[PDB]
Amino acid sequence: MTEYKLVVVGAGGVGKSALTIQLIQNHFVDEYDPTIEDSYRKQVVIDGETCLLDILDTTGQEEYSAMRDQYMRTGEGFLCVFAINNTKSFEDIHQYREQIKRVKDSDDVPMVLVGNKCDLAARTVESRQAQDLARSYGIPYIETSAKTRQGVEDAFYTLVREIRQH
Ligand SMILES: Nc1nc2c(ncn2[C@@H]2O[C@H](COP(=O)(O)OP(=O)(O)NP(=O)(O)O)[C@@H](O)[C@H]2O)c(=O)[nH]1
Ligand SMILES: [Mg+2]
Repeated sequence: MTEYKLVVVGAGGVGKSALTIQLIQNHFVDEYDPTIEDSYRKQVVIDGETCLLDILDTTGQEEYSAMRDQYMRTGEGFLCVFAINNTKSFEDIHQYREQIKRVKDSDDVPMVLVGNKCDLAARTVESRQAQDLARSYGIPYIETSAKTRQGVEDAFYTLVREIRQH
Protein backbone atom coordinates (compact mmCIF):
# COMPACT_ATOMS: atom_id res chain seq x y z
CA MET A 1 0.00 0.00 0.00
CA THR A 2 0.92 3.65 -0.19
CA GLU A 3 3.26 4.51 2.66
CA TYR A 4 4.05 8.01 3.91
CA LYS A 5 7.48 8.43 5.52
CA LEU A 6 6.90 11.16 8.10
CA VAL A 7 9.64 12.63 10.28
CA VAL A 8 9.10 14.64 13.48
CA VAL A 9 11.98 17.02 14.28
CA GLY A 10 12.62 19.85 16.71
CA ALA A 11 14.40 20.90 19.89
CA GLY A 12 14.47 18.56 22.87
CA GLY A 13 11.35 18.50 24.98
CA VAL A 14 9.00 20.27 22.55
CA GLY A 15 6.73 17.20 22.51
CA LYS A 16 7.79 15.30 19.40
CA SER A 17 7.17 11.93 21.07
CA ALA A 18 4.06 13.12 22.90
CA LEU A 19 2.58 14.14 19.55
CA THR A 20 3.45 10.84 17.87
CA ILE A 21 2.16 8.78 20.80
CA GLN A 22 -1.15 10.70 20.87
CA LEU A 23 -1.63 9.99 17.16
CA ILE A 24 -0.65 6.33 17.28
CA GLN A 25 -1.70 5.31 20.80
CA ASN A 26 -4.43 7.85 21.75
CA HIS A 27 -3.01 9.00 25.08
CA PHE A 28 -0.73 11.68 26.49
CA VAL A 29 2.65 10.63 27.89
CA ASP A 30 3.17 13.11 30.74
CA GLU A 31 6.61 11.97 31.79
CA TYR A 32 10.31 12.43 31.07
CA ASP A 33 11.53 9.96 28.46
CA PRO A 34 14.12 11.32 25.99
CA THR A 35 14.10 9.64 22.58
CA ILE A 36 17.03 7.99 20.83
CA GLU A 37 15.19 7.06 17.65
CA ASP A 38 11.74 5.45 17.55
CA SER A 39 9.73 4.27 14.54
CA TYR A 40 5.96 3.78 14.37
CA ARG A 41 4.20 2.03 11.50
CA LYS A 42 0.40 2.04 11.49
CA GLN A 43 -2.13 1.29 8.78
CA VAL A 44 -4.77 4.02 8.64
CA VAL A 45 -7.40 5.32 6.22
CA ILE A 46 -7.01 9.00 5.33
CA ASP A 47 -9.60 10.53 2.95
CA GLY A 48 -10.60 7.01 1.90
CA GLU A 49 -7.04 5.92 1.01
CA THR A 50 -5.68 2.84 2.75
CA CYS A 51 -2.12 3.78 3.67
CA LEU A 52 0.73 3.12 6.08
CA LEU A 53 2.08 5.90 8.26
CA ASP A 54 5.81 5.26 8.78
CA ILE A 55 6.67 7.86 11.43
CA LEU A 56 10.22 8.50 12.62
CA ASP A 57 10.33 10.13 16.08
CA THR A 58 13.74 11.75 16.37
CA THR A 59 15.96 13.24 19.08
CA GLY A 60 16.43 16.92 19.83
CA GLN A 61 19.91 16.34 21.29
CA GLU A 62 22.18 18.71 19.34
CA GLU A 63 25.19 16.41 19.75
CA TYR A 64 23.65 14.07 17.16
CA SER A 65 23.14 16.79 14.55
CA ALA A 66 25.42 14.93 12.10
CA MET A 67 23.27 11.78 12.19
CA ARG A 68 20.18 13.71 11.01
CA ASP A 69 21.22 13.80 7.32
CA GLN A 70 20.49 10.13 6.71
CA TYR A 71 16.93 10.11 8.02
CA MET A 72 16.18 13.51 6.47
CA ARG A 73 17.08 12.19 3.00
CA THR A 74 14.60 9.33 3.35
CA GLY A 75 11.75 11.32 4.94
CA GLU A 76 9.04 12.47 2.56
CA GLY A 77 7.44 14.95 4.95
CA PHE A 78 8.47 16.75 8.10
CA LEU A 79 6.76 18.12 11.20
CA CYS A 80 9.00 20.91 12.48
CA VAL A 81 7.92 21.20 16.10
CA PHE A 82 8.52 23.91 18.69
CA ALA A 83 6.72 24.60 21.94
CA ILE A 84 4.67 27.78 22.30
CA ASN A 85 6.14 28.33 25.79
CA ASN A 86 9.78 27.83 24.66
CA THR A 87 11.13 30.72 22.60
CA LYS A 88 14.52 29.05 22.14
CA SER A 89 12.82 26.04 20.50
CA PHE A 90 11.12 28.45 18.07
CA GLU A 91 14.46 30.11 17.22
CA ASP A 92 15.84 26.57 16.68
CA ILE A 93 13.19 25.82 14.00
CA HIS A 94 15.19 27.67 11.34
CA GLN A 95 18.23 25.40 11.75
CA TYR A 96 16.05 22.32 11.24
CA ARG A 97 14.33 23.76 8.17
CA GLU A 98 17.70 24.65 6.62
CA GLN A 99 19.32 21.26 7.22
CA ILE A 100 16.32 19.48 5.70
CA LYS A 101 16.50 21.79 2.68
CA ARG A 102 20.24 21.27 2.34
CA VAL A 103 20.09 17.48 2.65
CA LYS A 104 17.01 17.10 0.45
CA ASP A 105 18.34 19.43 -2.29
CA SER A 106 14.92 21.01 -2.07
CA ASP A 107 13.39 24.26 -0.90
CA ASP A 108 9.80 23.00 -1.25
CA VAL A 109 9.95 19.84 0.91
CA PRO A 110 6.53 18.83 2.31
CA MET A 111 6.55 20.30 5.77
CA VAL A 112 4.29 21.65 8.53
CA LEU A 113 5.40 24.11 11.21
CA VAL A 114 3.84 22.88 14.48
CA GLY A 115 3.37 25.04 17.57
CA ASN A 116 2.90 22.41 20.27
CA LYS A 117 1.78 22.63 23.93
CA CYS A 118 -1.00 25.04 23.04
CA ASP A 119 -2.88 23.89 26.16
CA LEU A 120 -0.42 25.90 28.28
CA ALA A 121 -1.47 29.43 29.23
CA ALA A 122 2.12 30.70 29.72
CA ARG A 123 2.72 31.37 26.05
CA THR A 124 5.96 33.02 24.94
CA VAL A 125 5.74 32.60 21.13
CA GLU A 126 2.91 34.63 19.59
CA SER A 127 0.89 32.68 17.01
CA ARG A 128 1.23 35.59 14.59
CA GLN A 129 5.03 35.43 14.49
CA ALA A 130 4.97 31.68 14.04
CA GLN A 131 2.42 32.22 11.25
CA ASP A 132 4.70 34.87 9.70
CA LEU A 133 7.53 32.32 9.72
CA ALA A 134 5.46 29.55 8.12
CA ARG A 135 4.25 31.97 5.44
CA SER A 136 7.86 32.87 4.59
CA TYR A 137 8.63 29.14 4.23
CA GLY A 138 5.48 28.60 2.16
CA ILE A 139 4.14 25.91 4.51
CA PRO A 140 1.13 25.47 6.80
CA TYR A 141 1.26 26.49 10.45
CA ILE A 142 -0.71 24.32 12.88
CA GLU A 143 -0.96 24.61 16.66
CA THR A 144 -1.29 21.39 18.64
CA SER A 145 -1.62 19.99 22.14
CA ALA A 146 -0.41 16.43 22.68
CA LYS A 147 -2.16 16.71 26.06
CA THR A 148 -5.70 17.53 24.87
CA ARG A 149 -5.21 16.07 21.34
CA GLN A 150 -6.13 19.47 19.84
CA GLY A 151 -4.74 19.76 16.31
CA VAL A 152 -2.79 16.48 16.48
CA GLU A 153 -4.52 14.55 13.67
CA ASP A 154 -4.73 17.87 11.82
CA ALA A 155 -0.95 18.28 11.81
CA PHE A 156 -0.15 14.76 10.66
CA TYR A 157 -2.96 14.48 8.10
CA THR A 158 -2.14 17.88 6.64
CA LEU A 159 1.45 16.69 6.24
CA VAL A 160 0.23 13.60 4.36
CA ARG A 161 -1.82 15.83 2.05
CA GLU A 162 1.22 18.05 1.49
CA ILE A 163 3.09 14.94 0.32
CA ARG A 164 0.20 13.98 -2.00
CA GLN A 165 0.33 17.43 -3.64
CA HIS A 166 4.11 17.68 -3.99
N1 LIG B 1 1.30 20.61 28.62
C1 LIG B 1 1.89 19.90 27.65
N2 LIG B 1 2.97 19.19 27.93
C2 LIG B 1 3.44 18.53 26.85
C3 LIG B 1 2.94 18.54 25.56
N3 LIG B 1 3.70 17.73 24.73
C4 LIG B 1 4.63 17.26 25.52
N4 LIG B 1 4.54 17.71 26.82
C5 LIG B 1 5.44 17.36 27.92
O1 LIG B 1 6.71 17.92 27.62
C6 LIG B 1 7.77 17.01 28.00
C7 LIG B 1 8.58 16.64 26.76
O2 LIG B 1 7.81 15.85 25.86
P1 LIG B 1 8.45 14.83 24.82
O3 LIG B 1 7.32 14.38 23.97
O4 LIG B 1 9.15 13.78 25.59
O5 LIG B 1 9.48 15.69 24.03
P2 LIG B 1 10.46 15.33 22.90
O6 LIG B 1 10.45 16.48 21.97
O7 LIG B 1 10.09 14.01 22.35
N5 LIG B 1 11.94 15.21 23.55
P3 LIG B 1 13.25 14.49 22.94
O8 LIG B 1 13.79 15.39 21.86
O9 LIG B 1 14.33 14.42 24.01
O10 LIG B 1 12.88 13.10 22.47
C8 LIG B 1 7.06 15.84 28.68
O11 LIG B 1 6.94 16.04 30.10
C9 LIG B 1 5.69 15.86 28.02
O12 LIG B 1 4.70 15.23 28.80
C10 LIG B 1 1.79 19.31 25.27
O13 LIG B 1 1.18 19.44 24.20
N6 LIG B 1 1.32 19.97 26.40
MG1 LIG C 1 11.05 12.25 22.13
